[PDB]
Parts: sequence; C-alpha cells; structure tokens
Amino acid sequence: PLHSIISSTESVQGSTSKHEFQAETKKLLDIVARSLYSEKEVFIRELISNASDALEKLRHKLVSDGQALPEMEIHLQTNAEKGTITIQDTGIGMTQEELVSNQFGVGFYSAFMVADRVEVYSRSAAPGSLGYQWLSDGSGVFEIAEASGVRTGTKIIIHLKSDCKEFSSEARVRDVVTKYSNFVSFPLYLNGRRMNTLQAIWMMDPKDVREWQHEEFYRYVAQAHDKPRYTLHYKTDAPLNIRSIFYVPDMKPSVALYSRKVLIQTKATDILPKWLRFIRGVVDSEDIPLLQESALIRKLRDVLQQRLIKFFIDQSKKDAEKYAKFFEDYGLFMREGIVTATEQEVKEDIAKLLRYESSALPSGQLTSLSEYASRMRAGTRNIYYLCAPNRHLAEHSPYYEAMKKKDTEVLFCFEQFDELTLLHLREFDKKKLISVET
Ligand SMILES: Nc1nc(Cl)c2cnn(Cc3cc4c(cc3Br)OCO4)c2n1
Repeated sequence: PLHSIISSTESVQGSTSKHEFQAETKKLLDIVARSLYSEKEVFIRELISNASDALEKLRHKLVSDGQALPEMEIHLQTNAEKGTITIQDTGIGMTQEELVSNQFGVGFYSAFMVADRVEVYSRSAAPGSLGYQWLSDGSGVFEIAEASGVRTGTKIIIHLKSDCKEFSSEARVRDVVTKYSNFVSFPLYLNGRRMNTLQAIWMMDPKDVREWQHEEFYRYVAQAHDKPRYTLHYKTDAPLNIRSIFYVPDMKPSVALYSRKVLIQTKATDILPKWLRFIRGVVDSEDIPLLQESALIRKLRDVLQQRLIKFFIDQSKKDAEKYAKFFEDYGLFMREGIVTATEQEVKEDIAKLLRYESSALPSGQLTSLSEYASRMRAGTRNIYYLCAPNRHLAEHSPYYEAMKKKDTEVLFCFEQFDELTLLHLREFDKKKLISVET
C-alpha cells in the first residue's frame, strides 16, 4: 500500500542566473514570512492549497480538451535526517516567466516562515515544456536554471530552520495535515501513506448530496452520534461567496470556518449570532484572510442570521408538528436572542420564530405573531396575550373571558419567560403587545 513519487531525478547542467526581487517583492517576502500568519505551521496548509489549485487547473484543461487524465496527487515527504520537508504535486506546472515574475497567492512565500532556504523544481504541463530550478534563502536574491529530470507539476523542497525541525518529523506534519487539509479535493500522501478521506460536501450542488452524506458530515463537525434534525445547505455569490451547511441536532441542548476547502478556525464563534450557537456545521467563504475575527465577518453574520431565520420560518410552513418540537427544544435561544438584540427590527425577525397557543385555536396547536395578526380585523395597534399556568386557567380567566364575545382573539403563554419576552419585544409589526390583565 506504500505509494510515493518523490525522488531525486532532477539535475542542473549549466549555472544559475541570479535575480533580485524588487521593492515590492522585498516587502511581500518579509511581511508574509513573519508578520502575516500567527502560527508557522500553516505553511503546510498554504502549499497544499497551492498544490490543489494546480491540480485542478490541469484537470479542467485536460477534461476541456477531452484529453485523458494522468495521476493527480499531492505528496509530502519529511526528512528529519536532512531536516527537510517536501511537497510535490503533479498539477499544471510553472513556466520560466512565472517562476521569474510571480494570483495563485502569496501562500507559497509562507514557506520562508519556517525555512532558511527553499529549493523548487517545476515543469509546465504544456507539451515540449522545459523544467526549471528556483533557489532562494529568502534574502531577496533567487537563482534560476533550466533543470532536467523535472516531472510535470511542481516540487518544493524546504530546508527548515534550526528551531523549525519539528516539521521534518512525520508525526508533527500528519497532525498539521489532518487539522487544516482533511477535505483536500485531490489524493494526498505523506511519506507514501494516504492521509485524506473526507469529502467537502458543502461545495457540492445541494441537490446532489444525499442523507447519509449529511449524516456522516454532521457527526464529524458536531462530533455527535445522533442525526441532524434540520439541514440547510446554503450557497450564494451575490452577498458574498458562501458555501455552507447548517445542522440542528436531533438531541436537545460550534460552526467551522473554511475557505476553499481549507480550515481557518475550528471554532468560528463570531460567524453566527450568539443565539444561533446551537447550530452545527461549516461555513466556507473565499472572503476571509486569531482572537479578533470581526471585520466584514459581521456582514456574513447578518447574511447567515437572515437566511437561517427564513429557513426555520419555511420549516414552520411545511411542517408545524416537527417545528413545534423544535421551538419547544430551542425556544430558549430565540428568546435570548430577542431580549439581547439592539435594533427593534432584529427583535421582530427572531420573534417571527416564536409560537404560542391562541384562543381561536384548539388547545395544543401553536401560532406565530404574523399568523395571529393577519386574521385581525378592524383592529389597530394591538396584539392581545394572556399568561396563565395552563390553557384551562387561561380560558376560564375573567380577563380573557371578557374577550370571549368581544373583539379579538388572545395568545396564551404558560411560562413566565415567554411573557417577559413579549414585554421586552413591545410592538410587533403594526401592533403593540398588550397583556389582558393590564
Ligand atoms: N504548486 C504550484 N503550482 C503552480 Cl502552477 C503555481 C504557480 N505559482 N505557484 C506558487 C509559486 C511558486 C514559486 C514561486 C512563486 C509562486 Br506565486 O517562485 C518559486 O516557486 C504555484 N505552485
């Protein structure tokens, strides 16, 4: 089962031509190498991500041209003996000009975060392409030379710093891979061992994913053994770029942040409003660059809050008995969110999820503030509710019994935390929330 492709096949016949980065390239290299990423280990993530993109570009090209498909793989090799770590892909490679002038991303230069020297071999996939070697110690000077024995694609050999030797031990590198790159779109091997088995199902067409995949992934992200009660597969480009799946556990009572199938933060606590912290799943967006995550993250937070509210509302429409169970189990969060919200309009959005018993309905079945209001006739600026220990006492309440042959229907709350929520909300839509007993 041991499968490796990394070996010394490369040789350079002539001497190298020395180049020197410009004022820009000098700033870039310095900032990315020590000022940009907080943890140094993410260089593995960036290079893996680069290798994936190059693999994709070649595959799309061959498939577009109708050509057959070669081995499309990503390989990592650690050498603690030589203090090196190497990553090779068999993707679309690089031309001489690209090796010289170079938006695949900076991500490649993140290597100088842990290396005092980087040695590169690349060969373009286009027929008759030549291979080239690229050398650099990161001092703004790099060398270029035509190389033979270069396989199509790109091979990066990192000569690790004295105190970065940890990334030459397989055990350390394996952990880094499984942490950040477990959903990589192409086969990934480490010292010949296959490492990635999980599929990024959030990138799929939602109507192609089936139940068992959503169950598997839910159990992964939520580290859970039950099943998702609710599943929302949300994809969008207009507001921002968004690839995401949200789950509500079957069980009674966080979301991962990804970008292009690579992990940014396992606990994206700021991605959703605090009251939606019961939601499990993943958010993938190309729009994200630590303790301070908030920036335009908020814009995404607001997008997701609105999409989730509409989701649960739509759920209410199609299924009321299931949603009534959901409201029973998770109402707490909605109430917390309503009392927490600063803007009134946000309060009323979340409040659209609340369900209460009504006087004009059989005891047991619930209604929403909107549903109550629609039937309201010749009624201005009022929503009437009564809080009692139970439906029995609510109906037999003289306060309500007054509304018996009178104008309006009356909502029934049986818990004090529901009444306080209405009091706090004050007005909803065109109407003010008012207690029968004053
Ligand atoms: N794996 C892979 N495949 C391809 Cl097609 C490309 C294209 N750019 N890069 C990153 C990169 C690598 C370099 C470099 C500048 C950059 Br930007 O100078 C030395 O090597 C790639 N990496």
